[PDB]
Amino acid sequence: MLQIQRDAATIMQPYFTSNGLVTKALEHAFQLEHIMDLTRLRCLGSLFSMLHQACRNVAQYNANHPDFPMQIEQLERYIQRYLVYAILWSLSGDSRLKMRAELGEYIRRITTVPLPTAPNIPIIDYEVSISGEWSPWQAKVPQIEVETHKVAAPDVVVPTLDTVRHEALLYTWLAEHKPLVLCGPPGSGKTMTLFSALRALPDMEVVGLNFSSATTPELLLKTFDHYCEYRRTPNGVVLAPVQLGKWLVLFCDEINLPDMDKYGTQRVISFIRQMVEHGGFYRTSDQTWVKLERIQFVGACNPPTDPGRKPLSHRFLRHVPVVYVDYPGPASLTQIYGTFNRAMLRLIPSLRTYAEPLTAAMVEFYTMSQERFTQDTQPHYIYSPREMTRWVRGIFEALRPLETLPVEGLIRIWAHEALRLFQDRLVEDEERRWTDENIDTVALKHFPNIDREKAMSRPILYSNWLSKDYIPVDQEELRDYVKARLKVFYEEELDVPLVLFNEVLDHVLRIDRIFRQPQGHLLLIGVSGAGKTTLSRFVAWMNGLSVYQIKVHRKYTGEDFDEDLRTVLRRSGCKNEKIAFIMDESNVLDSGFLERMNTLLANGEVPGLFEGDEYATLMTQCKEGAQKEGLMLDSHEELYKWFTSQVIRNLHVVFTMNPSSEGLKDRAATSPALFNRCVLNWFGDWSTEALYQVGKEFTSKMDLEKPNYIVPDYMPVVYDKLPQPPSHREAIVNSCVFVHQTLHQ
Amino acid sequence: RDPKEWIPRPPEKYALSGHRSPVTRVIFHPVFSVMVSASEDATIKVWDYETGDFERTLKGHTDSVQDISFDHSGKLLASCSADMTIKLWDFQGFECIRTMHGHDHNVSSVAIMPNGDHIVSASRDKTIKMWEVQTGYCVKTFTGHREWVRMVRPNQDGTLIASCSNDQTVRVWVVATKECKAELREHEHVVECISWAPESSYSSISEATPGPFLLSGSRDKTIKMWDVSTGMCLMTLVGHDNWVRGVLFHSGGKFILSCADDKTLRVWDYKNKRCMKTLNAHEHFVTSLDFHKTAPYVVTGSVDQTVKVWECR
Amino acid sequence: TTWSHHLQQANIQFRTDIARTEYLSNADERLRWQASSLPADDLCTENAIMLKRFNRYPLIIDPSGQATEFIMNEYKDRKITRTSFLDDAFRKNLESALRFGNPLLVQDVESYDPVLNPVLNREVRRTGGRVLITLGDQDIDLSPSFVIFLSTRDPTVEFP
Ligand SMILES: Nc1ncnc2c1ncn2[C@@H]1O[C@H](COP(=O)(O)OP(=O)(O)O)[C@@H](O)[C@H]1O
Ligand SMILES: Nc1ncnc2c1ncn2[C@@H]1O[C@H](COP(=O)(O)OP(=O)(O)O)[C@@H](O)[C@H]1O
Repeated sequence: MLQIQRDAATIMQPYFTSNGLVTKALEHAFQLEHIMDLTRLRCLGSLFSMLHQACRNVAQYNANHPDFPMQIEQLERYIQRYLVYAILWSLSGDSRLKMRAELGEYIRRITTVPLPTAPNIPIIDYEVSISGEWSPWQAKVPQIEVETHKVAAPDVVVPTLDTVRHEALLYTWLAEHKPLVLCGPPGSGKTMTLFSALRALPDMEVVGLNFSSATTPELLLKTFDHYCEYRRTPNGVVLAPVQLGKWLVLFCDEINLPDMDKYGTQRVISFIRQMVEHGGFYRTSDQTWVKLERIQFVGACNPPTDPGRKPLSHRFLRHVPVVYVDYPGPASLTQIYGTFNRAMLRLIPSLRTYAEPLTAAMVEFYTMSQERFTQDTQPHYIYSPREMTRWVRGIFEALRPLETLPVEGLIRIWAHEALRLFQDRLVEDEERRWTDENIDTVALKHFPNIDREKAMSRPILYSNWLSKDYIPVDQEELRDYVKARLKVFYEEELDVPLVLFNEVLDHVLRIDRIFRQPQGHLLLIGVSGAGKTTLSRFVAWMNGLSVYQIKVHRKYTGEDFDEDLRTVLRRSGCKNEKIAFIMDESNVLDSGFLERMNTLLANGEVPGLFEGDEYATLMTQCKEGAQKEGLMLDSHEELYKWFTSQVIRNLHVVFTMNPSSEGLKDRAATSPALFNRCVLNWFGDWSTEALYQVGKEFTSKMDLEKPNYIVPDYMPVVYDKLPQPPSHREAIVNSCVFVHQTLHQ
Repeated sequence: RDPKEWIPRPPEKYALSGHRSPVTRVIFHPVFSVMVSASEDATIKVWDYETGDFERTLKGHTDSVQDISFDHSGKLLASCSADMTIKLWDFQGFECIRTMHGHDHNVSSVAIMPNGDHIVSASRDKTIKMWEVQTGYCVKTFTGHREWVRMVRPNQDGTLIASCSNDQTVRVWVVATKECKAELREHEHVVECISWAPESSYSSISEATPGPFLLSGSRDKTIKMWDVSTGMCLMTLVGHDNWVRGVLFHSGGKFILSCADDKTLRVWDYKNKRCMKTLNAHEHFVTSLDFHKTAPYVVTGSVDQTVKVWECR
Repeated sequence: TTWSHHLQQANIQFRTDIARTEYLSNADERLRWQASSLPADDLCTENAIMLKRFNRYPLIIDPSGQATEFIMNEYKDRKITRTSFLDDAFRKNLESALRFGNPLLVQDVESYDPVLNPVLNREVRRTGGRVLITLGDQDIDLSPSFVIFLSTRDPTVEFP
């Protein structure tokens, strides 16, 4: 190892001294602009680590070829190209595609090093193999197909150019235990890339952490307490994972998010910088230096230009390389979801010729919806490939047991899923009509000679209550069924009468659709008194979900919330009962409430929540529950894993809050899980249409008909689609709607 | 034809109407040819099937009647309502025998074993109570459920009773050991209807897979049968389109009878793991049904205040 | 005026030559109110009409203190136990009122606690002929003749 290190050093010596190549490349990369501010030491340390991994690669090749070791000529040809590759991925890894292309063409212009001959293929699209030649990544990525069982599973990762390049980068970083940051927009694929890289290393265990705005180092201390232990050594106190021989990697998803103090500092970031540079942290229990044996880090963050994020300190960025993952774009997303649609459209063999136009329509609609609803208009108007993954998963779940479906039905389920993913979060009627019209015109453009009236209609509702299959339903029969179910429901849980209308039908269908899937958390935005809690309670009762209310009152400290969470998690994981954790914004008092909600909604487990004899009680209860279920568990790690999996499988959290022009932004800053792991349903205030139907239904059982009624010539109308000529009851319910509107005015 | 192969065919032989509230349970008298139904209008209605005519009015309850049960002779009738009362009726007198109290909530179910020495009932007060026929006293109360018990049904000899709750679990009990034999936590929703296999069905179930054999029907649109000896799901039957509220075994032991919330009644072949005939029962939802051991007649309660009498062939 | 203009525009005739105090309150009940320390103003009489014909339990923003005395004088035959939200002996008085079916008046609603949300929302369970409501950790039967009034002495208070 020392000999091959010396040979590599002697062959890369002419490229380092004075100007050479690295100095000019660095001074050009400084002129280039990046996502994060580029300190020279960060990229230099990144380049040094990648060259060390090159030496390790040569050593492993020598081990794999014991008869013929590494020849000096092939070694020099390999190093002379790995140096260019590493310089490119070090000085351009945190920038955009066009800027890394500019750095590549500048390097090609300036260097006297052999390079592949390509009129337009960038040097960044190449790999220096161990044989010493340039192997393109396009030959490395295959045109694979996935089975119908895993169509949109969280673990399936179809490979692309950017995917395999970031795979190689993350393997190179994690092979020598160096912290790294996966910066990029939400939904870009950073945690998917990290998990797919970690599953190629069987010697590492991943820990998921989600930072909030009110993040303190006590969260990392609790994680270290839960997943590691303190061991006394003659050289000091050493913190090591309990899993012997396994390297623990901590995944922090919101590095940029913790609030910067008034003096420009972040306590968690300074803590991480201290334990990265010095290799340890001070324990406040007895003021003793605690050293880390096998603890590495990986970070994820949105770009600092995002409204809720803060730039990182250069002293922390010095040790930590950052790579910028961008959105896949149209030309890659087309095959990324083309393989998924060709895999899923095998259950119905008569639709296999429509997978390519289906993918084209989905990509076109997603791109043309991305451009309009920017984050400037609303804080939750973020669109990501996570929405397309949920789209194909929903179409697969609707097409799974159906076994027979025409093209009109396929485009109609496409339109319904598009509505559910691109209308629930929307606010205004104008933009809702925009989405509806654009869905219609996209279907018209990409699906010619089809039955438009049969494919597209007004209600487009789908229930699984009238039938086991996920069939479309009609509004009148659905309303009759909901009437009968409410008549049954009044005598069991809540004896409060309700009036039903189309908005209520849509809301209960959406809430049932989100309750049916695992790990389904709601976020209902609307004015108080709109019936969100009652509708959620009715749907949870009809789906067989227990409803939990924390019953907040005076002097509600954090301990009461913690014991409520302990009871909810215990009954949801050990007793194995479906529970609908419904709680309003008024139930939130302190920042610890929202921190625990962030952790539970993100990972499904709260580290440090069960400490002391309650942890032993939880372990005994989980062992008893595993015995009752019929699968044996020993130790404590797999018991905790099974309990966590049960919590994801069972627990559903419903969050209700009033809309606000600053409260929503503050909530998004202080809890990203509410806007990431929860679907945002914007109930809003009751529309004039809803008020009109409520008034017309409620004022129907009393005598209000005058046969001699004169139609006014001016006819002041505030509810659109009013029948002409209106009757007396029509006029008075329109007057009631006008009265409500003038109170608003 | 032979009693083994009595199957219902459309349409219905009789169309009865006149109730002012949805029908809960319609069951067969064991001796004489008189129909009787229980509804939620605080009364019990009496009809006929060989002529399809009104017979007599029984008005003793004050709140919504939930369940009714018969003895072996048919001379005793036990009914339960929402007034936390238990009322007894007779066939030889057609009057009120006794009025009992002690339940803390609505009494969901009552059951009379063929011995007839005492009447067991299940209520919504998280308890199961059995009361004697000579004194009307709750000598022993079965407890151990956490939600309201929906239906209770013992076996043919009364040596082992079973009950269903909302804990996705059916519990079997013994009138001597006073403790649960086995807990059966396999369903995913509320269990509503429980049936017991006759003596003729034991060999059929054994050759399809001793006894006794237990079948449980739940709201999860699935029907499964269970065995006391092994405590394991024998086979899973899937295909009921909506919520299942009533199940019953065939007297021949080869088929089953069940009703669903989709306004249909279906007959299933557990040998072929598939149904063989589906009929549109009523214009609205249905609740329960029953089958006669000898007479070729089958009825089905409903919600639209209509009871339809079907002749098997 | 806006509602009357709209109803005139929509050709729905309404009695213009009437007072909203006189059409809603009878002479005998007006005399009873004036005997029970109510001010003779038409605004105060309209407030009394609202306090009589309420459906949701009302909140009284009365800095002068006369409306509290008017409430205690109007509901004088029925016992009223005056208490405050911040008082430690408030929940016990609430359960006593819920059990015994007598009107209750609570002041200082700026210190509002969400324990009264099931009561204000009428989240009630029907046990046949028995009416049941559950708040906190105890189950209490609800009498039909129970009314609760919230009082305030600060006008410039912001309510969620
Ligand atoms: N190349 C790809 N192949 C398959 N799925 C992809 C690809 N790129 C993105 N995805 C989808 O995007 C999602 C990744 O988003 P995620 O990494 O969770 O973003 P963030 O970590 O910023 O929240 C995954 O659910 C995945 O299905
Ligand atoms: N569609 C409706 N018909 C009748 N009453 C309704 C309807 N929607 C809401 N309500 C009334 O409004 C109240 C809303 O209560 P809740 O849902 O707890 O508050 P929020 O609407 O803020 O979630 C209910 O008590 C109910 O009586």
